[PDB]
Amino acid sequence: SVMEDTLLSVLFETYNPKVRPAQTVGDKVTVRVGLTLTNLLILNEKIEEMTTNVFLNLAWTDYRLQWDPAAYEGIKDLRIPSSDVWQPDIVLMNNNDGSFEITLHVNVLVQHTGAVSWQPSAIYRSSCTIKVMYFPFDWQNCTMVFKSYTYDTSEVTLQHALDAKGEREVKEIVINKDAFTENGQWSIEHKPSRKNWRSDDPSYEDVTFYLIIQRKPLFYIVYTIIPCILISILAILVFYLPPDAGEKMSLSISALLAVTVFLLLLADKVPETSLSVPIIIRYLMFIMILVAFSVILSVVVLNLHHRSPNTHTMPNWIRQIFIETLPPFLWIQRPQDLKEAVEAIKYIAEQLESASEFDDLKKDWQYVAMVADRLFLYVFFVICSIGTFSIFLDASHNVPPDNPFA
Amino acid sequence: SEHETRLVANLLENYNKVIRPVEHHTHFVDITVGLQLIQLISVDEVNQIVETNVRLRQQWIDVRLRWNPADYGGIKKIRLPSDDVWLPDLVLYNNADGDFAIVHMTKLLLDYTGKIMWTPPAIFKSYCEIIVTHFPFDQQNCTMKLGIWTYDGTKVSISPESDRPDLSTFMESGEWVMKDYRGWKHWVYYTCCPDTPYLDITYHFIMQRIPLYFVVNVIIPCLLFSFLTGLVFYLPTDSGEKMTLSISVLLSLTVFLLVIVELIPSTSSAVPLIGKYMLFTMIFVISSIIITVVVINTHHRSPSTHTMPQWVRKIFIDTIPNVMFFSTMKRPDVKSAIEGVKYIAEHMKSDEESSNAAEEWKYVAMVIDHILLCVFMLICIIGTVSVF
Amino acid sequence: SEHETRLVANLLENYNKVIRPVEHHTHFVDITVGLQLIQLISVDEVNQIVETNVRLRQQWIDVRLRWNPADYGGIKKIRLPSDDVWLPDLVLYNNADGDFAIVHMTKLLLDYTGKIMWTPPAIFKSYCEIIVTHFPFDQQNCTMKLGIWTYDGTKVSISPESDRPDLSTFMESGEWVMKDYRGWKHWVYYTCCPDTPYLDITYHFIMQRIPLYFVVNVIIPCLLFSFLTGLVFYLPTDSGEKMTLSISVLLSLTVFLLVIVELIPSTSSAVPLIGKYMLFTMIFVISSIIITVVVINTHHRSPSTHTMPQWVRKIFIDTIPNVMFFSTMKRPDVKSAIEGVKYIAEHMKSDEESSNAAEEWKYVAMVIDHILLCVFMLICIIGTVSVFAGRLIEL
Amino acid sequence: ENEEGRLIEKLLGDYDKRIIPAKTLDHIIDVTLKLTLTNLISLNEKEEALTTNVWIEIQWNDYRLSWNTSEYEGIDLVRIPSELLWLPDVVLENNVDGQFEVAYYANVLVYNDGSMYWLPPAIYRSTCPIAVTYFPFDWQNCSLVFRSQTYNAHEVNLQLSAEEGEAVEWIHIDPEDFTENGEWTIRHRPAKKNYNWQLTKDDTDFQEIIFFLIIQRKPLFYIINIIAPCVLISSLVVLVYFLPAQAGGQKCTLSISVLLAQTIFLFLIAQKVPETSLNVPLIGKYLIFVMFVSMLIVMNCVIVLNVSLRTPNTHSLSEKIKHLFLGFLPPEIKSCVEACNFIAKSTKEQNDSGSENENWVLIGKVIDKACFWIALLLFSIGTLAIFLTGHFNQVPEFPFPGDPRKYVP
Amino acid sequence: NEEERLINDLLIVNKYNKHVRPVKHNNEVVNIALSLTLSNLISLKETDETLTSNVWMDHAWYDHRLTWNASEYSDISILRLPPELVWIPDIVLQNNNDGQYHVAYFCNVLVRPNGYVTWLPPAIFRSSCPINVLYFPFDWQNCSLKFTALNYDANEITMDLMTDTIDGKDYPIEWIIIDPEAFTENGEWEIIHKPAKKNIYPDKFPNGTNYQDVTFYLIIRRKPLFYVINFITPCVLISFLASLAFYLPAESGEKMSTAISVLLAQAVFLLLTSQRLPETALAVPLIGKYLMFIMSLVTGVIVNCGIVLNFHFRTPSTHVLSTRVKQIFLEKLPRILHMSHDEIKSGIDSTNYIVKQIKEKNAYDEEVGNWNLVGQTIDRLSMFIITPVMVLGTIFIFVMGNFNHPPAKPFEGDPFDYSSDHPRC
Ligand SMILES: *[C@@H]1O[C@H](CO)[C@@H](O)[C@H](O)[C@H]1NC(C)=O
Ligand SMILES: CCCCCCCCC
Repeated sequence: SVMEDTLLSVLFETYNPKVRPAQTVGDKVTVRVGLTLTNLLILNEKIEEMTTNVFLNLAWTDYRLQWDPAAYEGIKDLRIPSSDVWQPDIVLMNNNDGSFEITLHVNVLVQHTGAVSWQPSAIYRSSCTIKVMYFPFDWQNCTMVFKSYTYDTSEVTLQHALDAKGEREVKEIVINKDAFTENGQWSIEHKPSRKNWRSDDPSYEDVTFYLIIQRKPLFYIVYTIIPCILISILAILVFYLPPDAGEKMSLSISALLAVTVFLLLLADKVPETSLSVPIIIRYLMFIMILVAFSVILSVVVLNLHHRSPNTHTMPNWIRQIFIETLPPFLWIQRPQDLKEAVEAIKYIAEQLESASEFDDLKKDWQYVAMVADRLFLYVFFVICSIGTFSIFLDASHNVPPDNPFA
Repeated sequence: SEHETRLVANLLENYNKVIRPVEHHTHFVDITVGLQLIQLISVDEVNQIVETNVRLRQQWIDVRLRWNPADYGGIKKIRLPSDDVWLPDLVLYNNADGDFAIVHMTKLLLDYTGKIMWTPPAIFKSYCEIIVTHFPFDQQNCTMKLGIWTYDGTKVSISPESDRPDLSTFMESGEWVMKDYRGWKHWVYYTCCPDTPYLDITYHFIMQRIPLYFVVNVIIPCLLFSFLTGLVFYLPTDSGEKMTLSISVLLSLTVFLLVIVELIPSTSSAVPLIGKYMLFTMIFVISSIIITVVVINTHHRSPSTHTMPQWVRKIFIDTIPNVMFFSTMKRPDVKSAIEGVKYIAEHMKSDEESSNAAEEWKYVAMVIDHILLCVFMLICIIGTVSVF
Repeated sequence: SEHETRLVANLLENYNKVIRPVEHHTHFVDITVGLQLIQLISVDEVNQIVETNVRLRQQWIDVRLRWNPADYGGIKKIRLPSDDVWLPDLVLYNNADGDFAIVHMTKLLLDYTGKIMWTPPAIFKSYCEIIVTHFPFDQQNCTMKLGIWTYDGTKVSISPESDRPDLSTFMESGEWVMKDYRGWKHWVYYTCCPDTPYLDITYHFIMQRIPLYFVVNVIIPCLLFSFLTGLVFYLPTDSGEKMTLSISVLLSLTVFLLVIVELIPSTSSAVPLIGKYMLFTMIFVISSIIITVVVINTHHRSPSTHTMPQWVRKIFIDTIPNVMFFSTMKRPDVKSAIEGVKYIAEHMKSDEESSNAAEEWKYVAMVIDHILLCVFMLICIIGTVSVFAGRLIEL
Repeated sequence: ENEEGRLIEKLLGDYDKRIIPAKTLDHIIDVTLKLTLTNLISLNEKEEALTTNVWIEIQWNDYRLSWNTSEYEGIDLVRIPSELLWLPDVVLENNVDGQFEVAYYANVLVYNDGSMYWLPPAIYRSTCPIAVTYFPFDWQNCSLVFRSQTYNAHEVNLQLSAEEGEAVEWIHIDPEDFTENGEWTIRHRPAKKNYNWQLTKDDTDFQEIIFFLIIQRKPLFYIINIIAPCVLISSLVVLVYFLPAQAGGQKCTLSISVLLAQTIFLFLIAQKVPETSLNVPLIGKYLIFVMFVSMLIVMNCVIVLNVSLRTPNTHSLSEKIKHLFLGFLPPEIKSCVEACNFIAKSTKEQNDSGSENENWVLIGKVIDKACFWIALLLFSIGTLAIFLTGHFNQVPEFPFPGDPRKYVP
Repeated sequence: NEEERLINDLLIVNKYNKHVRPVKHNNEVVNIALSLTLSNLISLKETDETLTSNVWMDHAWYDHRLTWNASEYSDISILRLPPELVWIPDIVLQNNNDGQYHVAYFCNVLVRPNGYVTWLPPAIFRSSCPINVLYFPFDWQNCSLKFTALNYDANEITMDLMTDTIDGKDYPIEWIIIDPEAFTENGEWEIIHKPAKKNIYPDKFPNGTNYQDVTFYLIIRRKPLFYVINFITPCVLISFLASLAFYLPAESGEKMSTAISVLLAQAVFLLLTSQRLPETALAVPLIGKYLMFIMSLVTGVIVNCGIVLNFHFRTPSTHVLSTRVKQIFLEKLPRILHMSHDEIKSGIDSTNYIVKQIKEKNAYDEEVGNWNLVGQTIDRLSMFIITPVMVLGTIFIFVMGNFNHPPAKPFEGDPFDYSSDHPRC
């Protein structure tokens, strides 16, 4: 309108946007800073970077942009392009890329009392350190630190924002149910805000918004844990197979290779820091070592099973331990022509008797192998069950604190 | 502020930002430069690029921007857009993938005496000569060479603010540890003329990698399969499964070699220790396969077409088995009917002879297996002392 | 030159770059548009996006920029920043994910008669309807549609420079071969009103792929796996390796799935030719495994439980072997002692009978193996030819 | 009071940066180019792009920006931001992306005689079509092509720099500043002015300056970490000829396993070379050869197994085959008596069948021993030949085969 | 050229201010009618949950300042003016990913002598629409483009859907406009519905920028041929190969190899499925459910083959074949399953001993054979129990997946079709 043109011409005749508004030398500008989260896009753990879509609710007072509405047909407020007025260089300090400033420069709203309000939008890529000890059963604590890049506490005073009907300060990230998309991999448990100072430097002050987010591990559970449990079952089973089937090595080595490949195809996802080993990797290493020992003891059992008196002599201690003591505990108890003819028959009989004795000794060796195999079966069933249950119970009891501590 | 509005109006009225801020063209601008490292974004070993997040504090004097506070209500400091005044064109000489100069033209602080302090941010992607010879236990020394581009030392002079870059607010990495860091100023001359120094400041950081991640995710499995390598010599030949185990170990090791090669740069300056040891383990497994194939061939040697040489019998049945202490080795028609019975007896006799020869061959093979197992355990106990 | 400085000052003094260069507002500005393809950067079949490097030559006449050379020291041509004069807003109508208009504001040549020549470079990412029916022996035809975005035919009219693009300085792709290229101008009208045409120029390039990378990286391994698959039927059942070999082939092909999936296009419009070939190979291997399991089961049939049906004996032991030319296959205590000897003799008779029956079962299994070997080699050859030669002949 | 201020105000006042500084109608501006390579960042094969860190030194003469030294207290050199001056739009034409112009627009040094000296640094990514034929023992011939994007040969005359009268026909490399790339070695680095005779002098592409980088790959890493493993694994196939041909010998297991390992190496090589369809890399050819040989060895193992496990039931051992393969290449008493006779007869029959089986096994062993020598010879010859032809892929002696000049400082 | 004089009069003589709303009195509202045209659907990469679309935004409003009497000047009936000279409504896609809120190309605006301004810029938008993987690869997605006006509040500008006329009556355009001639259907997705809505949020206040909204919804259906050919049928066939492990005799020492290989191939297909999906945790995808089911089943098959092998190799020297086992596995189940002078004294003593040894060996062998028969019976029973379970599970899962059509009407509670062929009234 014409009156809007007149008012704008009056307001910006000598107004210099490069000069911070201070009625008197030494005055400070109170700036209210709040955040509204529209979407929590990504939490890339490979680069320790959280991407968010946000609005910044900034408010301050500029004594120069004052007018009397009665003189301008009762215009109570104006929408003025944001580059025409002074604004505090509020930036996200702990960004990962180089983008400090906002992305969308929506125009500010100015009221006749001089109260400037600005709600720019931004796609911010902040940097939060990942605590990789319970991944994927982990909760992260990612912070966004906002402050004026240029002005210090001797020039501006940061404060929290006010609620919709400004009566009390808002000390949280605002979430607008109408415009907010759930991540689907993370759930927001706490979202406080707080002003932080530094003891050594009295010119520092910032407003930090904290996001405590808990991961939903269904994807990892299915796609990594379930196959690993199946592989461990096969590793235990290897000790029920009979050594004569000639398939112990196939089964055990297949399990070992499968679990190793599952470990390899997980560096694409697990974070690359070195302050701890994530619980999933610890479980995979545990299963890998268990299967390797399964391979070793399968080799030992086969070696025992394929012995014979022509090659080995059973020592007393093996007989005492495996033939006598263990089995009850494991419930695994068990004329010249006629002269030539007679000589041939006697030779045949002697050969058969010798073969019988040989076979009895060989069967003793095979029984030792059977008993050792059964013992190993029980031992590894116990070990695998206890270890798996312990690891996943420890993982389960990992929840964010009820008090955000900020 | 009316006072500050008037001050800014007067300061920039007759001010040209293209001209050096000196009171005589013979003098030089003295710029104090300090580098403050905020974060170590990344170290790309394959590409050899170190991405760091930094602030570049620069201080100098511009006598054209001084004012008397008494005339302006007592204002002693202001903030001005860096685009409004003369700025030193400080450039990163060894830039690799980023921006050579500062591109975030933030505001700068100006005193009433003309003292300008300007601390813009930057992402420096500088070239880093990565020495992959002790990977993953390596330490890296790569730098950031900063210098004024178009002005020589007689026009614009740069000096480091302090002996070392500022890491007061450094964010702990989680992949690297800062062992040391220092900055040095270099004068450079040319055969042209010795009265025109060219100055630069090189900052360098010594970074010690934290090896836990690579150890756990790469070395442990490789050691596990290397250990499983020698186990094949305990598997009896009758099980008919030696080749399965040996070849599985071979395949696993080659996969891990693939991982290693795609984890390090392709430079030929030095041979990585991890790669050398992986190649040696691969040779080790190949020898394992060849020798176990020899053992298998011996075990099934047919007594009909092969007769045991005397030296083999002596060595492998008369002397070595005694040496192994801890082992458990050993050391009408009635005439037709009569003729048939005699034939059966003779056939059993010949079969017994052939068998006895076969078990002699099998015993030789088993002895060779024990010898190779002992050799493998000896190599293992030698290896476990190497890490200590 | 002071002459050129004065000329450029005089030309742009009273010049408004937001007005069309026409004497009267009812006229139109005739623009000659030509396309110069410099490089075919890439083709993306999954997203249907063709990325090309081009130069967009444009010529027109600006009446307001005439001058008399005699008054300016004989200067006849100058170069001016394109930002300083009126430009036609040529837009790529079918842009996929690149820039819609020219963003490299280079300089343009201006003659003393007002004739303006402007050749800005561009990176065009165009939407390309990709057909994967004959991949990798596929021929792709897709276009670049150009037109003036905001002006109709009665204000700014565009005409093609030539009948086809210019490939004088066209680099060699190394993955595609330019079979053909042309350009056509279309008028378009709307039910509103027939006195207002809307013009455009479509430049289409017909390309033919060089199918060597895909052959040597996909097709050859498929053939090797197919051959090894049929190789399993010559392996005797006594050697416990039939399932080992066949299953190893199957797992190797399954792993090859990773490579093929990452390489071949991932569209759902139609089944690629190599898609059909790979599905055929998978079914081939699986059928071989099933039949091998059946053969192995047959070879170990025991006479104690199973009795050979008459038809099996008639077919596989009498009929088929005769007509298999290639193979060489064949076509007191004394009483106790006496009673024991008789018992041994009768037991040996029974063992001989059982062994003969089991031996017959083994023979049947071997004959089935021979038949399947021939049939499977024939099927492999026929399937490969049927899948590929049909398209390959058309080339 | 800085006199540079008033000097520069005098110079730039009444100066139009859109006008080429031509004194008269027929004047042609001599634009002089020189290149200083400071770091050969990379050579990406997948996208066929060479990335380098260079300083590009461009010199010309602008008669407008001249002054008299005595009038300005002896000032004979000023620095003016390049955005305020006329520049010859010299750009790198063979750029993969759209980046034509320089990275950092540094100031220009202006001397009192009008000489303009501009030394912008740049990170240039240029197209370098690769010749994979001799990978990894190959050498590459990359080119940086510079030409004016705006002015033709009738307005600007590109040339190479000259110090002390001698033309600088090479890429300048300062030993102190330069850092070797480890993965590559710079063998030749000539420069030359080239003309596109198919065009005329009014086409802006008639003239260009081409700097050449001939780089030889250092292969020690590639050898140690790809070839030696691959060769060692592929040599295992010959071992199948010593395993027994019966259940538990595991001939097929070993053969197929080596084949799969070779396939893995082939894949590894796949994601290291361009997807172009002009040639097959040398290492790729070697891998194809060993895969084919191992397939043949699998076939031979299958045939040997089939031969060895033959029995009188199925196959009849012809006397011809036997000779060829074993002579050239290498009341109550009646019942009791009947029972005894039957036992003897049956035992003898069984033994004869066993003897026939043994003969078949021997034939198999002989075939196996012959095929071992055949396969070992084939594999060794193929490996040695392929890697010897790889090792004799020398870089040419001269940068341009026709010329006799060495093109070095 | 009269256009120069007219534009000078409009923008310079009248002192046009491009930073002031086009309203005579500063309490009225500017009605911006906006519509959307879909040039083509580029991609819907599911891993990052992004929809990349090429659209044309049609804005239309009134500006009383840009009015002129066509006769006073020459008969000029239309003007083209760059958008940097006139007031423009900054309407932004609020739910984007890459930080591109604005249109890509700022074309000229067309101004009519009555003040009507129309602006049709093209844009490339990367919006965020979450993926519902419940029925992947037989799924359909519901993505949204939400446009808001953040520069003015609802009391200053009112967004609306563009209207159109057919026979003298005007109706809103409540759909994304697709030009059938120019539109090329996407390779992987098929558009089913494309509604357009203007949303009010009454719990907010009109003196704010979060009160209005205009949302264009794209409901799309995946064409499941790539995945049916490259993922589903290879996996199904390789899984069915598991059943054959029971038809393989235990003498051929290759049962476990077959079963384990089947399991490993299934693991490969699991890897692919993981690689092709986002990390969400709302539900397990259909193909994921099938893979879990079949992998558990094949693990059971491996365990059962192991048990069969353990039974097959029992011998009288290590185990006792009880009468219960004989009765169960050799009589009942095989029927139910339809399964098919000292010298002469020394000689006499020696021959008696030989006979005794042979008889003992025969008894040993026949008990071994009985154990073998028990093993075969267990094999057959397992095959019968497991094969139908596998087949029925596969069929059930995949038909349930194939019966997942889109709901045939967007906005379930609404009886309107939002089809361009049946405008309201
Ligand atoms: C330069 O200036 C000096 C002194 O101001 C004067 O003598 C001379 O003529 C001028 N011109 C030249 C070319 O030196
Ligand atoms: C006169 C009795 C002869 C028995 C021969 C038994 C042969 C068993 C191998």
